[PDB]
Amino acid sequence: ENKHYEVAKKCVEDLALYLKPSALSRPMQRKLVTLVNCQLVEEEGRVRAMRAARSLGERTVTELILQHQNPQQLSANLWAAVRARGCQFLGPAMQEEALKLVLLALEDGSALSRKVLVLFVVQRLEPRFPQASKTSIGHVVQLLYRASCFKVTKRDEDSSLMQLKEEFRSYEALRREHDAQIVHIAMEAGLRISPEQWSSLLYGDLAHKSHMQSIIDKLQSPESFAKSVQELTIVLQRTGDPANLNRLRPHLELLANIDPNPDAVSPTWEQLENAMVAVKTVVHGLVDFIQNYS
Repeated sequence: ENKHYEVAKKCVEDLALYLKPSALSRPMQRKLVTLVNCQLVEEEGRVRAMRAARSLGERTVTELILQHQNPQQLSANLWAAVRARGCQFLGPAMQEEALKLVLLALEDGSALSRKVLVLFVVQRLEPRFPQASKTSIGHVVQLLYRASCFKVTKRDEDSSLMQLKEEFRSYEALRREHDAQIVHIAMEAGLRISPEQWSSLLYGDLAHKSHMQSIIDKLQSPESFAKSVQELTIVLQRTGDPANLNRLRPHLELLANIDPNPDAVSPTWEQLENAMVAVKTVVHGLVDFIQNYS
């Protein structure tokens, strides 16, 4: 006898059919299960469902953006940005040894002109890595300078001398500020990159997600659902949108306007119905788009 409840329940059952008693990613599975378990005859269940739907929606936007993202074009863009600010990243093994060699020189509180510091490193990097040039090592040093690792002392008729600050005289402290500056460069160039891409880019493995997450939390605020939809819009403007993903926009906007905060007003049946319809439409879209286009 309740049209709204029937459409809504109908929408949820339909989405349940994506669950194997692997059409979706595991995140989507987790979040879908949450919505499906919601009891729409109770208020605490209608509320929890509005929250679930927003989550599914925000995630859908994310996977769509990720689908358009080429990691080979993305990394070239990272290093271009780095080089455009005078710095370099020589690749996981090489940077490691170089930062260590910097550390080795200045740990004790030694003070060396930039030129003297570069030579020190390059000399000791020769055996394991002969492609090292005074210019490349220079840029690694400029990287550390940009991250404000050095205390520097002016002199007349002779070179300025550089010391590491007390607080960076360890590889943990040094690598952390180093890694942070390369993120800060990513942000300046307008590149959202994920702890897993980062871990892969700087160390060459998936084992530094946690370390990297900690920095991004410190340097960046997470992007609202709203700003993500705007992000996808632009991509779609640039591609021309042959799958008509832009048809999902009304629905994503509806979902993003759901107030997730816990002081929020419970939904009306209408609002609930519209939300379930919206999330159904969006999720179906994601699946169809992945199944039909690369």
